[PDB]
Amino acid sequence: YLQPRTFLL
Amino acid sequence: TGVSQNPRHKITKRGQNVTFRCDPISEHNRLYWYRQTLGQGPEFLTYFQNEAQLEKSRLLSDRFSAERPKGSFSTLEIQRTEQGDSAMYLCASSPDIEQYFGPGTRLTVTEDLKNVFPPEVAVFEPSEAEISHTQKATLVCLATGFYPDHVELSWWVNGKEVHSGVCTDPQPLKEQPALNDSRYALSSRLRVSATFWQNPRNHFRCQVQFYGLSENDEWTQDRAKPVTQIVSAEAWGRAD
Amino acid sequence: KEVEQNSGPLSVPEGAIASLNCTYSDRGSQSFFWYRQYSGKSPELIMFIYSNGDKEDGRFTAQLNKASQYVSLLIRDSQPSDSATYLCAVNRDDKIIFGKGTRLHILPNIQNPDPAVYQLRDSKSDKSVCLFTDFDSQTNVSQSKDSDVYITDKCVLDMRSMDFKSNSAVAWSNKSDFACANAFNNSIIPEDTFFPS
Amino acid sequence: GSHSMRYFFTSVSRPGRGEPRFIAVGYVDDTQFVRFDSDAASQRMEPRAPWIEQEGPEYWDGETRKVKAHSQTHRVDLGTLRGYYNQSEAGSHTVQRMYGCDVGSDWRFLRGYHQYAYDGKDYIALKEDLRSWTAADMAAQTTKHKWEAAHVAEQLRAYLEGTCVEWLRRYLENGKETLQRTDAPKTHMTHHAVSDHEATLRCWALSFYPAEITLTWQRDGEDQTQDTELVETRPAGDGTFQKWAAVVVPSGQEQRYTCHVQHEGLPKPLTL
Amino acid sequence: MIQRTPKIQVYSRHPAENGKSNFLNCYVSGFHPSDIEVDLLKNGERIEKVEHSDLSFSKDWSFYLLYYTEFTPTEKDEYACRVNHVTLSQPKIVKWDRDM
Repeated sequence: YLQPRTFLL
Repeated sequence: TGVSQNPRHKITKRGQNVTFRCDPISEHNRLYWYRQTLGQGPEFLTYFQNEAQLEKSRLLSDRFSAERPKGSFSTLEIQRTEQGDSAMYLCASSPDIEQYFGPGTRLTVTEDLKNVFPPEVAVFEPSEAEISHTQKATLVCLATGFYPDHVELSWWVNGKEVHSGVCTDPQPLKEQPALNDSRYALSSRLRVSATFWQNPRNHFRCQVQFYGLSENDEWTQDRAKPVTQIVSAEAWGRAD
Repeated sequence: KEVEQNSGPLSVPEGAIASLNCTYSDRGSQSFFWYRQYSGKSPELIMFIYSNGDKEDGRFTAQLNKASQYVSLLIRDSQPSDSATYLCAVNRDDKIIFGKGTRLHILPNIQNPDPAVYQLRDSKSDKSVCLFTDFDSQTNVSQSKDSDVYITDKCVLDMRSMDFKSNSAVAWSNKSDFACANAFNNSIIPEDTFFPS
Repeated sequence: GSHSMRYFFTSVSRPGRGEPRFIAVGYVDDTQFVRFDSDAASQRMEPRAPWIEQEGPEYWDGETRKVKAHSQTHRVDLGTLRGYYNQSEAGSHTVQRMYGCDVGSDWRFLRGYHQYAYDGKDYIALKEDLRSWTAADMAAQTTKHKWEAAHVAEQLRAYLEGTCVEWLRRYLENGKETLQRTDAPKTHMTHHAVSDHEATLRCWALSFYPAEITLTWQRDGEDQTQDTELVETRPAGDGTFQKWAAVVVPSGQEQRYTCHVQHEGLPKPLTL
Repeated sequence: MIQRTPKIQVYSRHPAENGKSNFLNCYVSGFHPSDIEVDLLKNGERIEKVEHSDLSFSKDWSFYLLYYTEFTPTEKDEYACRVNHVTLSQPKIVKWDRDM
């Protein structure tokens, strides 16, 4: 189950 | 400093096209559009990451289309506006998830620009019975006959805007509820000491800012063009 | 609904504890916010919470329970500037989904009610208005069954008013067979209500 | 015994050949169960183990929606990192990412990980305490400061301590027969002679699972890590693993030497 | 930009038994960057029906892949793995020895 949030570098 | 939006208000004849603009915080890679109607939360419309539109609300019509060409400012456009489009159109930007909103664009879609009327403003002076009974004096202001329903009411006493004692209705009421074209009314109070009102040197002004037609708009009738304007009414103290 | 908030306008006395809660549908959410929106304005963030438990910040306490998918906000010592719509906001992927909002009304503690109905006449001199004022915070005003006479609700007060405060409502019509004695006869008003002759 | 869930992501810029390559792969322990490849026909997340196929449409639409978001975000990252290191658009560059959670025998959270590499070297990593970042260089500090300001760690920790643990547990129960098995190694030995003076012997460990194992050599008890040849553990292709170890010593005298296999499935350390 | 030359192992899924079908494996690992070329060869001619696992990487960030093909070993037939990678001056060929 992937992490639903993503964070830009 | 902040998210900016223009126009802040906008009246549009049903069938015409309208375009809002949103200037986000320059470092925010993520930009969002929401729609909000009275008594409800912001409804999600679309989402941009840099210049790419990543998501769109599954219910959004192909009359709505949003763009962010260079990953900076954004525009949202409605084609063939109908009455159900009237709402607050909110822009928001974010570095990651926390959202920062612009001040919105408030859109009104009406069948004819001849339904747009400014307010008539009247001040009513304190009752003498209230004076002798409580030693305080309540002035009432009544903005009536206006459309659409957004106006801003302030009180000015001897040239200075006052808040102490001021009590304005939160939302306007409809004068002809069994009609879609209904014009609105709005009330406010200013309460002072009986002694302060009994001084004829004292000047009380109720000021109502109305948001109406732009300068571009085509006026078709004999009456004055119902543009964005301020309407005031006043009273002076009475020693009696 | 993806985000559900407690229904109904909340009315809480100046100085009491107001309390708002919220549930969200998707267990995989990670970001949770409380936003405040004044009546004619835009949502403004007041706090976020990301871990289970309590977050305290001034007069505000947020609680988050991930196992039960529950978000709360407690305001102690409520100011009149706390009157606003409170929006619960939860992430769905990298966007925020808002609940419908809960309206909070902070009531002035009216310590010497004196409900009276005053007749005011215009300064220019159309209509004239009846002013119903000085009632306590547990009176509510209902509209006419007259379609020709209009009634505002329990006058909301400017949030920067001082020294002493009070509640009001006005009513107005245009025709000669209209008096203040029977203006609010479809609302229920204290027996002691002053009707000056 | 301990268990783990990990996701592995690779993003490769294709200078002058359009969109970058994105590969995403997910493991439970040593068994791959999902994959997404930007080059493949489907553009969905795809099953790679039998026990994940039972998940329904909402799970697959959701994992697909998220894998495309990871993709979009890594595409932006490749541009950002080029800008950070002022690299030209002529070169191909790789961002790699791994995150996931371990649990113990009780299936309770043991550790979490969340780390990035750029062009093979460490870029930024979540520390063991799940509250701070190790930034490798001055460019990675720019990311560290962005992520501290936005409280990325706390959100990450919730995923890794809750959601991740939770879904690993679900997988371990649905893949019970596959995932919670232990395959003892099929041992044997081979004997050859390169010459008359020195002959070679090879210890063999086959068909075992999980992949963890140790092959050591003893000369009446010592450890002969001289003249030793250990191959990396390797996949057989059927879910099991292989490994072998061989040392060359004087022919005729090879029972002073003995090979000790140690693996979880072997109750006591088999010696040969 | 670090570069890492691949390790390469050619081998069969099951003990090699002449006549009986099996799978020939080529395991390439420890390499960086990820562009790699891997062919299985039969008497020096590349086998077409080869498939590979999904690209992944190890703790040290180096990549690994598994290429594999269905094959029935014989005594005369020679099987090989051919790998090419930016770190190789020439393509590396590793022949299959059934005792390794």
